[PDB]
Amino acid sequence: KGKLPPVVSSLIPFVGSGLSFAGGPLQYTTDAYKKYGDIFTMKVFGQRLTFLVGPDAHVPFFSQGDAELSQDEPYQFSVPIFGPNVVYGADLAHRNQQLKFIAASLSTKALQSYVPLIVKEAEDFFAKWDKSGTVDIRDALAELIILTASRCLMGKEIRENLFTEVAKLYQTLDEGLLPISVFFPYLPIPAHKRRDEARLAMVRMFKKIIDERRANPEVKHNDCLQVFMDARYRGEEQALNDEEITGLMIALLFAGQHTSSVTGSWTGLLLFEANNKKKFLPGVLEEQEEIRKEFGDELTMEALNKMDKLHRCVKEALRMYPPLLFVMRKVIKPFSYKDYYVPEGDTVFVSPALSMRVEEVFPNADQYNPERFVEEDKQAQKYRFVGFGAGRHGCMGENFAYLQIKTIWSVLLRNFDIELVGELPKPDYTAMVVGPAHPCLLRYTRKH
Amino acid sequence: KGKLPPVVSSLIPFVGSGLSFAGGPLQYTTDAYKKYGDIFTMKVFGQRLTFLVGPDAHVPFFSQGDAELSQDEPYQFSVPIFGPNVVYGADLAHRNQQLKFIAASLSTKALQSYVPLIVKEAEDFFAKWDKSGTVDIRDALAELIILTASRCLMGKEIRENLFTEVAKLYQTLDEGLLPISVFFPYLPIPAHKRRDEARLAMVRMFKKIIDERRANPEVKHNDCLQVFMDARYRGEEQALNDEEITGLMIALLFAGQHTSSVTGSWTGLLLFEANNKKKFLPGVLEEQEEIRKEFGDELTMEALNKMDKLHRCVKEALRMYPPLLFVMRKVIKPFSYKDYYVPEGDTVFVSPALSMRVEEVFPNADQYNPERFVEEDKQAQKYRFVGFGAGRHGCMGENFAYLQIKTIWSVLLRNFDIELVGELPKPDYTAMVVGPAHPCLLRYTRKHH
Ligand code: HEM
Ligand code: HEM
Repeated sequence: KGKLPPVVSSLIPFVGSGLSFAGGPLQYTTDAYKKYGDIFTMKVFGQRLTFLVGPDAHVPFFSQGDAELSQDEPYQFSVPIFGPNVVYGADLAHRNQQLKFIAASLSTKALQSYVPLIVKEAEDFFAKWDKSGTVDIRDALAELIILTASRCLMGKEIRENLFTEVAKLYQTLDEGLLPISVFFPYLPIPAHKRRDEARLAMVRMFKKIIDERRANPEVKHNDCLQVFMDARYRGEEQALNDEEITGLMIALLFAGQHTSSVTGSWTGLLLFEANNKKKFLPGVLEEQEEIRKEFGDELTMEALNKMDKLHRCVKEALRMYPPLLFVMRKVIKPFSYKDYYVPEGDTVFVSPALSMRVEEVFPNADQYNPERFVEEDKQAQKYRFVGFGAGRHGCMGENFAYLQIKTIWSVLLRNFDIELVGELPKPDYTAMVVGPAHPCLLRYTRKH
Repeated sequence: KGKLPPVVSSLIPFVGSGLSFAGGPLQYTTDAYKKYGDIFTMKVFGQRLTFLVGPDAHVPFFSQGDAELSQDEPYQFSVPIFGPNVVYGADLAHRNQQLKFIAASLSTKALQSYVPLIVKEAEDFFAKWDKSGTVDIRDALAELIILTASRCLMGKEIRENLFTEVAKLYQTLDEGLLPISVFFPYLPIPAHKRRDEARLAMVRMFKKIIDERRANPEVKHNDCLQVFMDARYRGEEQALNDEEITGLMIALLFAGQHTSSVTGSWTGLLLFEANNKKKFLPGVLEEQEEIRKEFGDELTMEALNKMDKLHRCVKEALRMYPPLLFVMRKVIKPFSYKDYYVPEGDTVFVSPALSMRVEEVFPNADQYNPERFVEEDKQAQKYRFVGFGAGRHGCMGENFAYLQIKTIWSVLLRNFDIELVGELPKPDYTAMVVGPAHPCLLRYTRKHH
């Protein structure tokens, strides 16, 4: 008699990425780990989500590669943000090489350039503070780091002229990453129109700067933008076009900003708390002076590399409040772990947050002890500390992140003396990148 | 194979309520309407999502009742917000009775009492403003409407003693409603732990106010709290307990606030855009002049209800940028509409946004024309305008809303010259309730003479 109305589409989105926007179920999963042990599963919309906790369990996740574990489906939200044929928009062939061009742009050689530029940038930034006040370091370090990134990662042109422009465009891309945007990246909604618009505006800006530089081999430049122009595929008359270069710029910002920003923020919020400051700031300050004795007052990479106690405080911030809570992969080729079997199609997760609160790995995991890392430096077992992931897809910007954040905090330890305003912040689980919840306040007093 | 590891949870939640937190996909749904006509289905994770567009299609949605269409599944997320055995946390027996008390709290009789309170609050609020400047109208009216609502709904005591406390308790409860919260409302995450604590806190506070009123029993209070204290279920005639009354309060706050505050904001942002002001402000003012001349400078019920041209400026805001984008039901019993059959278990949507952009109903749909309702109000055909739903579960607050927004824009119009700053805001689809996007700014200057 009467028919069904027309079906327009049948959509079955990848559920995994929803954990980044589930509002921080670190509670619910710590329970599950403590009842069922280091491997366990959750069915949601008929999609198996298997979790891997602590070192042993990590091994299948981090030790395997692209034939066995896929990054494509979890990171598919990033394709329209960076553009087509860029990282997770490019076929495997092209992507592995595109990572090589990033790896080059952040190699030790490359950072040697950036360290003077990162140092000036921050010494100038922190000059403008008064003799006194109170300030939200999260907003502070966010400004600073976006500055520092434009200088190092986008060259001198964009930095000193067009920062405001680039800062707003980035802000629009970031504002185009709603919770829907991980399940339907291409859904036509105003936020995604605004996103795609700002992305093209970023390419425009970047064509001008490339073309200006196309005309003038008269200079060679010491920044990522140059590295991306000098990069070529295997054999190919294919160099990297304007869209592609821009993409990798945007991905360097998207990975760069928030993670370094919040970790920098957490580093200081934990150190200048009352109990922590008594126990750990003397260690840290002696070190800044002992570094001054030998190397001088200018911060160089040689000197930043010797700040072990400061490093350990950053790393302890990172251990306790990791900024990315879950890294994930779709299983292309099943594996075994202890008794268990993990099928094709599963989505495996490792949670830095969760794994670095395991007691048999990190004694007193609920408490701030940066000095715990003098013993970790003796353990040879892999995948104990996984804030920066590991294996072949682990964090390429790790040293950058440590240099940026140690520079920031060195310059603040030299010039100012600092106390935390009231209670330590609890983490804000709204956004994809977890940071301390505003307002995150630090009293600064100078010293002549 | 080998041993599958411990599955600790298998869940398939109700997918439909996720459309409320989907970035405002009106584009997509409208592409689908224009291609497939006025009834069509999308599947997400297999679940059928059937949409009904325009007035013919609206009939199966609004004309049926609780036997045929269910509100349980789509409003599931709201249970932990209001509390247990409250509204969608209660069975139909107890729910429709609850809805019947709520209706008493919003009747023509009750509003007669409230309008003096609504007016006083508004005049005092705009009396604090400087000679001139710039205000964010939505921030502004959201503050006024919460103040006004605590007076009228929660009563004398709460408003003039511990406003700051309920306001931040409401803020917590609003903050425990994340996109994850529609799919999994009892997930133990900090935001839900903080929500549950704030709900319980509001009980405790309302136990205080209730017990002190009961020990002083001979006192008339004109407020929703009184009505709910005097309400009794059928047969047994048990009094509503402390947490049930608190629940009904929270539910009225969660209905009243954002929808009125955004609509009120739109009412003024549209009216004062340069073209729309040139075209339509003359008549609003001219209306206000004649009301004063006839009624005196007081704002009573009678004088507001005579404000037909302003009422249309608000009704038109609502037609174009309605705050609730989708109302939905779960089909208990199949039904036929023209050629078609919608089955048991489908989820049916009507989108006030979509359905009031349909040209065959609203000529020049994408155009600001308050005076369209001179003609449009004389239409015999039901379910044409649907900003407030209709039928069994249409908005019981329709009149409070218009009274509150008309009161607001009366005070503003009589006391200031107003201008819009730069671009008319595009709406923001990143909260559940949809409003104009910040910064949404009006320039003001008090009337000189
Ligand atoms: C505290 C700061 C940071 C943290 C915690 C962090 C964390 C991580 C993690 C966990 C991964 C692995 C993702 C996965 O395999 O699924 C990763 C990958 C990566 N990170 Fe970071 N990161 C930080 C800073 C940076 C910075 C500053 C940059 C660049 C300027 C950067 C660039 C990258 C890149 C390119 C990868 C991709 C590696 C690949 O897929 O081969 N990161 N990061
Ligand atoms: C501009 C302001 C408002 C708009 C646009 C609006 C819109 C709506 C809509 C569309 C519905 C139908 C929901 C459905 O069918 O599932 C509804 C129901 C309702 N509204 Fe409103 N509303 C507004 C103001 C208010 C206010 C101020 C209150 C109370 C103080 C209120 C209380 C209710 C109640 C109790 C219902 C439920 C009817 C039921 O389930 O039987 N509304 N509203």
